[PDB]
Amino acid sequence: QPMIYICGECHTENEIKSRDPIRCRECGYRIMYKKRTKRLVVFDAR
Amino acid sequence: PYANQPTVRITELTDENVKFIIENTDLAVANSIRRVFIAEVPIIAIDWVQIDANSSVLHDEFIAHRLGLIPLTSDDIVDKLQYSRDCTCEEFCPECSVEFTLDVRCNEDQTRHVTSRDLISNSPRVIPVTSRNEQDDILIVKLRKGQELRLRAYAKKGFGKEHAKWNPTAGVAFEYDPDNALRHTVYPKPEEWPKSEYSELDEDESQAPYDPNGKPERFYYNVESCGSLRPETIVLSALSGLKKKLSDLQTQLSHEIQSDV
Amino acid sequence: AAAAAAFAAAAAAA
Amino acid sequence: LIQLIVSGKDEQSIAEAIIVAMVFSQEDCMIKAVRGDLNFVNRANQRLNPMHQLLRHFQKDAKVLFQNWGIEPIDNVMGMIGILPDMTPSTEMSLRGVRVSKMGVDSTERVVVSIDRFLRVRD
Amino acid sequence: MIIPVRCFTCGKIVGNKWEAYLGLLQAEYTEGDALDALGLKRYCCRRMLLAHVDLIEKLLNYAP
Amino acid sequence: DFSARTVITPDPNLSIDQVGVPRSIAANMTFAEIVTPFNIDRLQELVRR
Amino acid sequence: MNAPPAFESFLLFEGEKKITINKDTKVPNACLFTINKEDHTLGNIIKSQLLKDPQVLFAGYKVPHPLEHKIIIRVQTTPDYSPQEAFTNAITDLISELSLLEERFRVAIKDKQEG
Amino acid sequence: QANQKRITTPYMTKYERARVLGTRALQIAMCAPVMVELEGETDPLLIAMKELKARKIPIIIRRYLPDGSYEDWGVDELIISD
RNA sequence: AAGCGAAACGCAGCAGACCAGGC
Ligand SMILES: [Mg+2]
Ligand SMILES: [Zn+2]
Ligand SMILES: [Zn+2]
Ligand SMILES: [Zn+2]
Repeated sequence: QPMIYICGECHTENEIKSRDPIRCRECGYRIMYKKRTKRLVVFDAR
Repeated sequence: PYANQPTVRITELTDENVKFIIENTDLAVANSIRRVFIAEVPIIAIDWVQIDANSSVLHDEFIAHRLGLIPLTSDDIVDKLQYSRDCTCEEFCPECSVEFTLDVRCNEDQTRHVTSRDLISNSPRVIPVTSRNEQDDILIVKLRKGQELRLRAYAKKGFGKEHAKWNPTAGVAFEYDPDNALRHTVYPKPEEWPKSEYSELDEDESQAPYDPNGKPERFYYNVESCGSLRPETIVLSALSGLKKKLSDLQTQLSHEIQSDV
Repeated sequence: AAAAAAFAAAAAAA
Repeated sequence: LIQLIVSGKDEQSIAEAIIVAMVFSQEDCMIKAVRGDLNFVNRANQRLNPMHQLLRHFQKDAKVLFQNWGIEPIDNVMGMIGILPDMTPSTEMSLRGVRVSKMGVDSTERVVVSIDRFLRVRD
Repeated sequence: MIIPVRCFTCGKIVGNKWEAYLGLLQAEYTEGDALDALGLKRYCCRRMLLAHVDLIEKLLNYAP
Repeated sequence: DFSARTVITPDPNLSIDQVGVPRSIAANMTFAEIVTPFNIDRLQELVRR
Repeated sequence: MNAPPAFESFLLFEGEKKITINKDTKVPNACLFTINKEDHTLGNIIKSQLLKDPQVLFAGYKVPHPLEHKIIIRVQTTPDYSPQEAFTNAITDLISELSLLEERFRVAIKDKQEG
Repeated sequence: QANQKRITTPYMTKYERARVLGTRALQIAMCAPVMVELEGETDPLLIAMKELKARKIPIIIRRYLPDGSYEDWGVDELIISD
């Protein structure tokens, strides 16, 4: 439910919920990107 | 039926490289010493990264792999630290690792060059070579206004066989018999070849006469260090490492001779 | 070939 | 301990025989395996037999001793099966100098002997 | 897309030489003299500085 | 079934009758071996593995 | 998918012996030393140091496969001597030579820094 | 066919050898009795092979002829070449 | 030899075209 997605140009964390149309409430762009996960992503420098 | 009595004569010593000559020793000992300089000399380097935020144009594995290749001053610390495999702690303790931190964000309009200077370590003894008080700072990644790079790295003790980042040498110019007296090589047109810097012959000559009773002696070296370990510390740590390997092998050997009965 | 063990002073393992 | 071949009837019996053999060996790897609260002096401060105390302690708990004893490769031999620290038999690995025989091992007999003046019994 | 840290062949640090290399070229230096001033004698490191393409500079032209 | 395919590579350290098979292909492919008192032990350990 | 761990070349796996000695049956007074987690760095120095012992008739080393990290050293000696003894002396000799080379290097470094 | 006069070759063919080792190996794998000694042989193939070299395999090869007849040649009567 | 408080619980496929490529 709480999705702080990102916009292509306007990059705003609008909380888009399910059962809704993807649309930036601040600028109207239709393409949205998800934010980086909160999980601990490690990387062996090899 | 015994060992030799080798000698040494250093012809150049600086903070970047050391040029020395070993005489009265076998070619095997000289080559193994050369191999140890590259693959069996411990050094500290980044081996664990946790990217908390990375909005740059370079993905995480690209940054982690970059960070691993940054040389860290390890002159007196590498002998005190231990390997994570033998250490009886967990996580990354101060006795088996050195914690690093990076927190950079491009707020201005100008491109921000994330350099090795931004790598803040908990131990002042283990720091990036370029940060040691000319040479510029190593470049990790460039950032645009609004981008961020925040991580928490850990350095570990390792050697070249595990990864090239743990190689303290930037080139080992190993040479022996500059004048081709032993004829180990056969130049089809010796006049077309140049003279080595260690050659002692007139320009009218191409190569020394053949020596049937000759044996490889007077091995020349040029150990150029990356910066982490001083050029002399690499040689000392190398000889000590190879002597430890032989000591441990002798121990396991005696354990096998005794275990027989 | 069941056999004894003479003197004994031990308990069972876990 | 150079070698040990056990022919126990049960897995529990195998463990008991191995522990007794390890304690009887007196190997340093076993002495260093002593852990927790083990006392070699009773409440009266009298000195107990160290071998019996070690035997009792390792029979109470042998997990540490098995873990620290050591492992060696197994030479494939018919009728001999290796045993691992977790007590499960294996054909490629086994405890240092330990084998288990499924065909049995041979038996008590009294032998006449001669004793000299200095109590040195000879066959 | 960005200058490597070490030379793939030898292992010499080159990551701190790119900015300095560009800083010399704008100063009317020849690529050879610039590589000599940076201390790159072996043709392997010179290969690293003379054949690199700073593509990251074009990737930063795109908004994040 | 019980087949595989991948790129080949030279290996002078193998006899003409030998083939170097990777551990992944060897782990996915199997051979139905019958149980006998001669292999009941090995096969047992391999089953528990 | 199948990249073997880098530490697998030097760290000994649980229960795997560092060195195994096998008596050669083809000729007398010969042995094969199979050393695990080693390479040409030790095989060449031990080979060369063994060749200098006149009581050693054969001294060679080989790597059964470059991907593997083991090594086999064959040593043949005269009847009055022993191959295990030769391998032991050869290690002791290399240790003394490296100890001596280390002290003479420290001295050379000190002399070069002080000038 | 009259066993007194068998016209086929007295040697065992490479195919007959292959099928003999295969079937005998399968039998040994099914816990069948072994005829020879097994000092250090467990793999049914090596056991069947030593049994062939020893010539102690209890199998009869029924060589069919084109006319429809057949000749029963035992593994002990055939001469092993390889 | 030692010795303390003497119940109930490892899925699933379109298929058929056409293109590019591999030794
Ligand atoms: Mg081809
Ligand atoms: Zn928007
Ligand atoms: Zn630690
Ligand atoms: Zn280079």
